[PDB]
Amino acid sequence: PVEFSRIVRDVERLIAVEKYSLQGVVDGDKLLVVGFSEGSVNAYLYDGGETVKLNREPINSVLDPHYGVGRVILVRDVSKGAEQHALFKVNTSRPGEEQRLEAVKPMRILSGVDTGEAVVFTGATEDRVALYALDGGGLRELARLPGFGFVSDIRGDLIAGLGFFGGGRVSLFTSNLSSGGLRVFDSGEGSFSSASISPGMKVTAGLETAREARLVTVDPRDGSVEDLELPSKDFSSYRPTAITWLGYLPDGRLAVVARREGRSAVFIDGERVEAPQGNHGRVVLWRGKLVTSHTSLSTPPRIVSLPSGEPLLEGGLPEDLRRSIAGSRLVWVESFDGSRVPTYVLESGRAPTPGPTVVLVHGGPFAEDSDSWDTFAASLAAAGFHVVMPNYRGSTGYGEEWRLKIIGDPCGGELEDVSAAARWARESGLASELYIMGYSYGGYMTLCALTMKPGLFKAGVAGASVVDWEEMYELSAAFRNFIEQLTGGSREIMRSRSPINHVDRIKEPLALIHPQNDSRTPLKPLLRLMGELLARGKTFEAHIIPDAGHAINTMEDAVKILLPAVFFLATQRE
Amino acid sequence: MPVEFSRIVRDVERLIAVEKYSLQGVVDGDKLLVVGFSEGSVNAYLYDGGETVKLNREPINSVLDPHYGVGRVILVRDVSKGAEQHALFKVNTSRPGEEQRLEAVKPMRILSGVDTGEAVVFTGATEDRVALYALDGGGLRELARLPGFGFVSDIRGDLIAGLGFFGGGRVSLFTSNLSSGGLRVFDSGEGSFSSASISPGMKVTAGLETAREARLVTVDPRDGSVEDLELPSKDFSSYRPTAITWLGYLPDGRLAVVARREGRSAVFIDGERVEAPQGNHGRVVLWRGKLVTSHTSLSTPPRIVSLPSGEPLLEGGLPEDLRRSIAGSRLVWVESFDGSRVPTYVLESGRAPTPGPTVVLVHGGPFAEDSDSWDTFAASLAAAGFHVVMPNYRGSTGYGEEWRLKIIGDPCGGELEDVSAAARWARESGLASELYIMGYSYGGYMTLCALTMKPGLFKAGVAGASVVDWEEMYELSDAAFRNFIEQLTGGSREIMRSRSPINHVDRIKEPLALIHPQNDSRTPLKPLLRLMGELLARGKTFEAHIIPDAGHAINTMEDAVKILLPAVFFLATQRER
Ligand SMILES: [Cl-]
Ligand SMILES: [Cl-]
Ligand SMILES: [Cl-]
Ligand SMILES: [Cl-]
Repeated sequence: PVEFSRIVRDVERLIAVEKYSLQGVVDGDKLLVVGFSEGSVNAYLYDGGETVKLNREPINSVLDPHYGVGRVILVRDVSKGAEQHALFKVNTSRPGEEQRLEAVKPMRILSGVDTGEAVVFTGATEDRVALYALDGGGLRELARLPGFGFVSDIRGDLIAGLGFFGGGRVSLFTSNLSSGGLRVFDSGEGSFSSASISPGMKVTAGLETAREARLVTVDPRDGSVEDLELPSKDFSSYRPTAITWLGYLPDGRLAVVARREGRSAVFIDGERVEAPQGNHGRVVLWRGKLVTSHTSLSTPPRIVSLPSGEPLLEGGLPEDLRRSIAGSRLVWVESFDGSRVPTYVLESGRAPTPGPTVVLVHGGPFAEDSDSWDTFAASLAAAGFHVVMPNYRGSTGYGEEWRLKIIGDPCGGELEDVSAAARWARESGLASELYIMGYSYGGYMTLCALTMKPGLFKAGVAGASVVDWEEMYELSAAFRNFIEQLTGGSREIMRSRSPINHVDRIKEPLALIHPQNDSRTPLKPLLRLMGELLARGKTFEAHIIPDAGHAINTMEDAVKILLPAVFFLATQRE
Repeated sequence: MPVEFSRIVRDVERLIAVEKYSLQGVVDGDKLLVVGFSEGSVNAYLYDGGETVKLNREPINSVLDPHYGVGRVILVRDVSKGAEQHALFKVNTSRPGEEQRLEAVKPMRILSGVDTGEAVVFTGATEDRVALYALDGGGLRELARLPGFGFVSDIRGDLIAGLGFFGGGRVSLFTSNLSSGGLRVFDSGEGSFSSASISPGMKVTAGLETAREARLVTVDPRDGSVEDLELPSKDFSSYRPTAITWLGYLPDGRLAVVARREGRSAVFIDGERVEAPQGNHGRVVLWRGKLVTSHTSLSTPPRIVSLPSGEPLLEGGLPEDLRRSIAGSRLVWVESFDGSRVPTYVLESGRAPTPGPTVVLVHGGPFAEDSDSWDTFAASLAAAGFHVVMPNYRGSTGYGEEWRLKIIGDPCGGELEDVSAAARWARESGLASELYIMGYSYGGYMTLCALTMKPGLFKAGVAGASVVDWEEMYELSDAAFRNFIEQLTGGSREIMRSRSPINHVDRIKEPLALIHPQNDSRTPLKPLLRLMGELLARGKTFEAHIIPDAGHAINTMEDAVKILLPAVFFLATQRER
């Protein structure tokens, strides 16, 4: 019989576990870390096995400090739930004492850096998006931005950042601290992902293309772009597809974190440094040693030392639960047309082999299953399910060709990909029985699978799903454009690939989890689906929830959204 | 401030899992036949000498009443995933766990039955009729068609007696013959029959509930003559019961009666009162010369006890912590809109201050009652930090025929005023700091009835397995349930319409939580989907949980958790508001 209170207890601990991000080095030589829990967030100084809390009430984030600055700028929402933020300064020698920066009116704070002398940030109001500089003599608007924009780095008087200024791409920009203004460097056929200013006052940037990422140097004096050449060739030989973060360390070396196939690697002046398998955040130099953040499908975000990978700060889980979440691995699953589908697998320590296995389908579809911490997948492992996470075609992270294969073919090839992953789990000896679970586009897939491939999965869970493309099309500007694109402008594809037109074929129990009042995934089509299921005597469960937030932060959110799915699946295990 | 979810699940889990027992009879070689909720589902057991043996394999719904000593048991099991199309399965008491399906009986809604050992006699409902059946060597025979829901009470020789809801919410007595069939119906101008058993003299002894009192009568089935029955001890008559729960003749010819007043029952043999544990008792049987009954109370889950010692033969256990979350129970008489006094049980949470969060928990039926009897819902609420108020609105049993029959033709009328008065009482008495409403089946109907007709009374509502639309429900129901809907609404389509909460959604101003088993055929789902469309159309907030492969009669651990947990969670969240 299902141990319900165990599942809720575990889901509780996985939601509560503290999660850490590295922000920089301050106060001479202390780590600045932001720690997150149950969606609640604080700022800490770390040094030598101990933390000190800097803020009082929960915050939203902090600005990027320059190495060594004696203060930290907290960003905090001014109402509870509102886009308007205010800025609060804390001296690192007087933690817990906050001085509100009254010169900055509430607004949506998008990013920022604190040089120690000037606070430079981007913000959005009713009027505009702007770059601002706050110094001792008050607030100045350096520039108005033609879109959402983010400060990456300041060195001397030169400011660099990334802007979403049109054409579907991230462009690079620069400004001056003293004179302001804006210069935009267009990314051409790629997008800039990160930027840092060299001692030579060049902007080094990560340029992501259709295929392989490029490290480039951009001379801000003339807009010239050249591939950057590093003293060690490890980085180039790695052939990354994306660049997560880069920055110059105080001693002038360039730190870069790049990734491919859902895992990242750390490089210093092109030379690779050993790091724990997974994904890494920013790298800082601290008392002569290198420090980064780490996360994986089995490891909540934490701070590690390199190259040992020893944790400095990590949240606590009980011995019991840590052992439920075993290692993650990547496997390349072969699909119907021979194309290989990169699929992350998370093994449960609480399930034998072969054992119950969930194929957990990501939303988007323009998104990626990477080797990074996921409350959903971890909850499944804790409840005694292996989790299989396939990057079906349409996914990001593997080049433009793979992403664009979904166009005109929803519920076609990408379903074969998902189906091949399931097959792979059964025949590899991992799975004794197979389930499917997914949210948004993932829920659409779930319904797509149970209709077009009955007898493949034992049960399905569909969250925030879409049911009928044609009805959705006529009810939706932005989403109508998207639906047109995805279906190749074909009403025949809208109709044939809508699961509500094939309910008749479902042979397996289905669990629907849906928001009561969200215009993005509306409820009306789901009631029709439920009427159809009922009329045809199909087994189904439904949980309809008002006022769900689109991300699992708190225990409340988890209970509404995640818990019923895990319960349902545990009962299907009969 | 934040809802302690893991504590609630744990407590709810234990309160559902605790074993519960019901006494069904005596079989085989002087063995108790017991139905237990145990190991997570409803099962049938033989008890003898401090051990049980499980008779069935997969969970069952119930079993037929065995005659003393028969060598077999008839299991009743839903073969339609909750929709209550039942099939019958025979098990030889010497070969427990081996089931032979009785293929001559097509699936239908089994309402009751008795197994003489030679013939299985039962009542059932299909789409087109309610009937009395006999299954014997000659196959399946339809002894009679019944003009409504009907229940077999007893068989002695060829004579069959039972109770039938054959109109006006009155319960009549009927008889039939095993060999020849047919139907004879005996009405009372004074009241309703509640129970029946055939004497050795081939008279039917019956409990007759009148306006505000009950008593025992003898009915000669050869001429319909009714006489007050004279017992050798006067304890029973001095008790002045208001209702008669059960009666039966034991093998040695003594007459066993269980009668109640004010939500507690007493046991009588040939009129003489027998010491029994305070609460409510079920059937009495004679076993190894001693008397055995079932017992339950607001603090004691259903268990089997020996009388008069009251020593348990079978019971489940609760941890002390759970036991203490129920601080105390009491009966209070709440005054309603018309001066009628509404007997209302109150369960005070040990985990809530006074005044504190209080749920008005409305019982189903409506022909049923909140008594000093175990209630998983109520105990769960007390555990989660809610006082529970349980009003016996008009329509309830346990307080005379007049009180029961006031509901006829007036659903969502007076009985709502009764429920509303109880809520009022809890606030003004100092018990309640805030008020919630929660109910299942007719109780869920009342929840919807309250939130539509009395907005602003409750802070939030939970409606489980609810009635939504009497008309649509009428079209969807089987013979028996269609007849019953007719009776409750006084045959008025105007009442069906005006008293259906779906026609008043516009008036709802409070958060509503809907909980429904998908395959329920007493309270179907289809009208609920429409309600959800109505709520959505009218801009109301609500949450809904639809449970798969379950109908009205929840018989597993898993179904129970999925139906009860969301209710308690919802209410605890409404509290942190
Ligand atoms: Cl790891
Ligand atoms: Cl589990
Ligand atoms: Cl038979
Ligand atoms: Cl009364």
